[PDB]
Amino acid sequence: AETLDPLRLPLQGERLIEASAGTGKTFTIAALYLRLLLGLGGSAAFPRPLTVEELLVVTFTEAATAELRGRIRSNIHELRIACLRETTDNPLYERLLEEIDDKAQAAQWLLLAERQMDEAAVFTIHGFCQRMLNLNAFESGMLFEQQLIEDESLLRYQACADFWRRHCYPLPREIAQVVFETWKGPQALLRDINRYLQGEAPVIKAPPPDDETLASRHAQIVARIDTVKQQWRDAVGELDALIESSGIDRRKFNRSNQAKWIDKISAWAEEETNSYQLPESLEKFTPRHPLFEAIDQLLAEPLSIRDLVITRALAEIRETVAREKRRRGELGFDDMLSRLDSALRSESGEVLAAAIRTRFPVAMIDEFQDTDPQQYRIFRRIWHHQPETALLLIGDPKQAIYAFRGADIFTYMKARSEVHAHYTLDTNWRSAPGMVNSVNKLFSQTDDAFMFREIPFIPVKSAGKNQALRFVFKGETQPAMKMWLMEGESCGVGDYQSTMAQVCAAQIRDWLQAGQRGEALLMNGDDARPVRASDISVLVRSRQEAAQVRDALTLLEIPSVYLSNRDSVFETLEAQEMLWLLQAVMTPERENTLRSALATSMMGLNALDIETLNNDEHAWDVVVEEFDGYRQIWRKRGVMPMLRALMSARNIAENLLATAGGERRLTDILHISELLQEAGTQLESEHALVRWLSQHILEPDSNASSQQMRLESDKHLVQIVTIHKSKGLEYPLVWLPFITNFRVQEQAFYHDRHSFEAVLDLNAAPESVDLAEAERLAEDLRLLYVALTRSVWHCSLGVAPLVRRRGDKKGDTDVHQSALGRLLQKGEPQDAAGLRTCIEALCDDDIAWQTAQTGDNQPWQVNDVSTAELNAKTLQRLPGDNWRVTSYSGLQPTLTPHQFPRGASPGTFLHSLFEDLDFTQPVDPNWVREKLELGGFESQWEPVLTEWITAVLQAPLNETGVSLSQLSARNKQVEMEFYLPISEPLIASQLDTLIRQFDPLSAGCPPLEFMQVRGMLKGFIDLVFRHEGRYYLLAYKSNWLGEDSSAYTQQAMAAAMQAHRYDLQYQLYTLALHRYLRHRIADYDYEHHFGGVIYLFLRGVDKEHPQQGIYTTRPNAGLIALMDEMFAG
Amino acid sequence: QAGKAHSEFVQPLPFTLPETVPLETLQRFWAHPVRAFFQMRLQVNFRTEDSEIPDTEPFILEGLSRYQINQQLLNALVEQDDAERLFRRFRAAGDLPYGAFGEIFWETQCQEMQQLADRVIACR
DNA sequence: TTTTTTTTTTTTGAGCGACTGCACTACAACGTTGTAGTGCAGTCGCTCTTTTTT
Repeated sequence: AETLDPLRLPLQGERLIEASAGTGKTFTIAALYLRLLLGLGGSAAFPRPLTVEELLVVTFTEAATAELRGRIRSNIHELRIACLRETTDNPLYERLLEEIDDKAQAAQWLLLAERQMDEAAVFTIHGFCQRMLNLNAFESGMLFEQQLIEDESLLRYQACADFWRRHCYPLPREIAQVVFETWKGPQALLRDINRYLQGEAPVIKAPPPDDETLASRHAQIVARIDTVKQQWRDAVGELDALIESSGIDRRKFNRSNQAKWIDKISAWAEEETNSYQLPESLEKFTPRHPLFEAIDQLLAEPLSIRDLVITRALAEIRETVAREKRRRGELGFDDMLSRLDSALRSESGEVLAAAIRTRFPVAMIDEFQDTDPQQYRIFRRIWHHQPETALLLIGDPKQAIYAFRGADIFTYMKARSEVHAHYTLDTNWRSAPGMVNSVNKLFSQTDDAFMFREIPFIPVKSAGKNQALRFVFKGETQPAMKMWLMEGESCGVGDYQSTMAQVCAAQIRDWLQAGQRGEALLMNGDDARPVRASDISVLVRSRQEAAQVRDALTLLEIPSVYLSNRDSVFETLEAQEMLWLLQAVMTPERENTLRSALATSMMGLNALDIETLNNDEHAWDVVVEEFDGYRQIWRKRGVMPMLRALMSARNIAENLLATAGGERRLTDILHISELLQEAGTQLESEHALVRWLSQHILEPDSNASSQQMRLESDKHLVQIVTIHKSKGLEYPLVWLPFITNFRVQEQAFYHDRHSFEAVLDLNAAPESVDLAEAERLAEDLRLLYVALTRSVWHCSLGVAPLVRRRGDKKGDTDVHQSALGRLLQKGEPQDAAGLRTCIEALCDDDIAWQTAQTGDNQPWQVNDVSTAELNAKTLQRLPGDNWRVTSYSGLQPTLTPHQFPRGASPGTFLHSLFEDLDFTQPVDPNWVREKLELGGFESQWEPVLTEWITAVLQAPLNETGVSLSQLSARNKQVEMEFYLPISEPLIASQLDTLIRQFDPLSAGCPPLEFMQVRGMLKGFIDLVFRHEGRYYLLAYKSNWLGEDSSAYTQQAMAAAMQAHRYDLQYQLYTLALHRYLRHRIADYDYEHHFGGVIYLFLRGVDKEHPQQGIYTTRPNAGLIALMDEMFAG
Repeated sequence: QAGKAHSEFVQPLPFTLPETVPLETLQRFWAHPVRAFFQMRLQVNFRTEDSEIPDTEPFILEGLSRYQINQQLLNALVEQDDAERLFRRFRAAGDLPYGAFGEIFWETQCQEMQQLADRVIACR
């Protein structure tokens, strides 16, 4: 391999960058991005400079893509400034400025890149796949709009239940007994095949034929058992073998156990005494008859129906899931990869790949260790050997720890075998040189420490600026790696975990006790920093050992946080307390729910307070009254106002903040309140939110929004973090108590060493188990390298002779089966003394060891400080006056029009019919039928309605007898919208008296009450029309429910005007029309031009009665001027 | 930070022992003393919501339904009754799995309850 | 077509693998008795990761 320079990398063909742990990968990516933008390199440069929308950057994590986009934007801005200034403060920027000859064109290109930075092509894998599926949908065959689903487990369990229904129900008893012996239900089958249903479907070694069912396999195994039973029945009654010292003389009793065994073939499990009838076991303890060899051939392979059922499940459930998602039209995360791989698998899609070569003629793929084989197949389909396109796979094979998620190191080995060039980053900028030398010493003890030929380890180099980092103690300079060897011959699992957790807690309390006095320090050169509780971090692998560390650390009065805590907030007691509080708010009448909600820890009352609340009826009455007020706030204003009034009146937030350990409870209460407010806006009913909260309490499913947050940030806590959640982070002091604990893989799912394909062996072959255990050990070694390379100043290890075998003292320990002992014991099985000598053999200035001491002196010292005085500002006045733009409504035989349905919708339908219809032309019946079809009314009403409409049109509405047919199109104006200003506060007492002074209809009608309205008033006049040089107004009222006879005279219409208070509306209409005719027509007089206001009741117009239906009113011509003076100012 | 903390819930309450204390009260006390202090002295019973309807038929038997089936099978075998009639009664209600798996479950539960009844009715 | 009320919980790990006790015969030392290997049965540790994609 060679070293990598970002200004000398040839960007042609395929290149493989191996960025080690702690190296500047994001800086090298930004340097290569600037190199691709400016087109630098000379002979090794790109043939043409590319824009921002042509550089494709692919990174898995979304936060990594956002950080890289922000860093590239900052680098573009800094390089633009340095090119405009011809100077910089960075040496790489200095060499970048020295490589270019021109400055103005480069500055213009960097300015265009800064302006086009929003349209940068830096996406994720699934985002790029979705964008390529939506862009070229024709060659791929993708829908334009699809619905992504987050959780796929429900449809998978439904398809597994359907498979168990259609396969396990019609089986007979002799097959269903074996099926029940294999799995209890479909849940066990789904738990077995859940690692194979997701992702790429594996290839099954030696699959069953397609015509073999369960009954044929059962009959075959029954015949195979019956042949051995027949051969035992034929060769019974003889004994010719020699009696050995190991062979006891009770074997004839075992033959008696085989005499009663052959009764029926309804069972499936043979006797263990056939193991006594093996020629290979009897010879080791002379067998000549082939009955013993037939018994050994029967016990050579296990008689199991499991593989055929697993194959049928893997053939049926994935197909049913894909068919259901194609029927519903939904899509998944891996479905985009599968669709793009099937599109590139086709013949036309290759041309689509050329379109991708037209789209982005470059690719920089970050985090290539987390690469599915579909992704590498796509990237080989697009960017294998085409000219002018470059592929840059920037990754690290020593960090591939996501094999549980779907990643695979054999894909990386195939990629390394396919490509030709390799580049590596030499410098490490994170840790001290002592830790770097310890890592380069531990992993280079033997050859091929990762046990694979294609994964070589190279010694990395430390930084020159960080060579003075020292974690100093009270005594002297503490070394980098301190392997705490637990003393003893053989120990269990729980006892070893407890002892190493106690040793780690003792070391933590010693570092915190000496750190607060200025003894234990972190020294950079001459600068020093005391070690707080946030510096020490414990790196665990599982949740049980994390809880063990937290329990062993909280005993010594040391608070610790768990960063990998993904538990839901709805699974705590605070969600149940909030549910009880909401049930007491919704139903405050029943005292049982209110008493159960008041006694919770959220309220915080003593038993004496509850007793006095049960005894005093008046205090419970006050509580019921305030809970009814809370229910009123909850019904009017929502969830968060009710919760804030409850937390402010009861003052429970101050009591929870005063109580030690109640801040996490308060943050959980606030998050539950935020989630209840987020879920309450999407629900109309009030009990539906309570049912949703009870369901989410009963559903422990983990969403990204419904997870527990960090309780506090100001107070420093010991951060426990798993190894997978510690990838890419940084910690000063790292403790690894359970780095020697290992787990043996039992299932046989491996990868071939030649074809690099996933091979699932359903039969229990030892070669597949060994090939899976080798990959498990390689994964454990990669986890060890990830956990080791996160410390900066000091790392501590917990070593112990751990024995996974059930024997306590067998003379050998299983540390060679782990990842640490394979480097300590050089891959050889040894003892505890051998492990101690292998630890003491590699003793340097950076690597030391000490024995585990069990002992505690004192927990800690608080050393609290006082808080300064603080106050809150108070608003002096009201925030705003009553300014609102309101309207008039804000200030307030068998077929006949009398039998018309009275409502708002028929009123608006008749209003739209009178608006849309022309008054000059006669009414056509087919137009009325089409309008009734558009409205949705009955068709039988149409021939009576049109003659009623013409009866309305034939009736004149004027003091001279002017009909509606005499009005031309230019004279009429329908639905005049007006805005009327008012700058004074509208007093109802000063307005109603001014109305009653002139209007004769205000004799009764006690005055309405409304607030002071200052601002604008909206209005919609129905019709304004001129005739013989005089303007007139017309409005439509059509409710008229209480009248069916001819009683709608002028007295009833005046009573309706006084009841519905249409006098104010007509007066505002006259004022608006007066202002409109004053603004529009020059030389305007109110008495000369205005004629009156006509109200037209539609259901009151009769042919024989011209006066019924119409209502003509003229103002006194003195109220309008005073109202204009009042509205003006 | 000027608020009072949460005081302890435990407080000495006045209580006079009555004349006639029934045996049921002592049994409910010694079944759970903290629960009898909560739901009888201060009448505070934390009422949890009932469980939702499951989405599928019961393929396995575990929990309260298995305990009720075992209790009824033990009360049936203590009188030497017909186990097949109770099997048909529990199968007609749908509480058992369909087909052969319900028969296997009923057979193993009948074996366990017969092993218990051979000790129960030996000294009854 | 009218209408009546009611307060009680219960349950849940088992197969894998070792330790030790008791019996039973095989074989050599002194027909009978002590030493050794094996098998059956009751009792006890243990144990079931990691996470993020619009």
